Amino acid sequence: DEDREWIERFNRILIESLTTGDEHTLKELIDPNARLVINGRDIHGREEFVRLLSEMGVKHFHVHDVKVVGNKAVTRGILYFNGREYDVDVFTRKIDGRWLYESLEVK
Repeated sequence: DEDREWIERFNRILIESLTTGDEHTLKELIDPNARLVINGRDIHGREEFVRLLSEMGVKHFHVHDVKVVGNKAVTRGILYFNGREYDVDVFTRKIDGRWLYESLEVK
């Protein structure tokens, strides 16, 4: 699906931007009020979102599937880091022809 391919394209930009600390692109990629969900707790703000995801050292972000609903999407995928696989849900919204990251939950 075109929707899955676009999420994958933005995922590649996201992981590279996190790896290199490209703050300008991260600010364009991630909603300022983004939420990171770790062990069921919502952690609020793009600052902590970036800090904690950068700390993880994500080596690859694989998309399992994508469901688009209007201007929003929920993606199930796998983050690879610490030599382990972590299931994640990723929520995005459409903005000016881009996907913006709104929340990510590590299962």
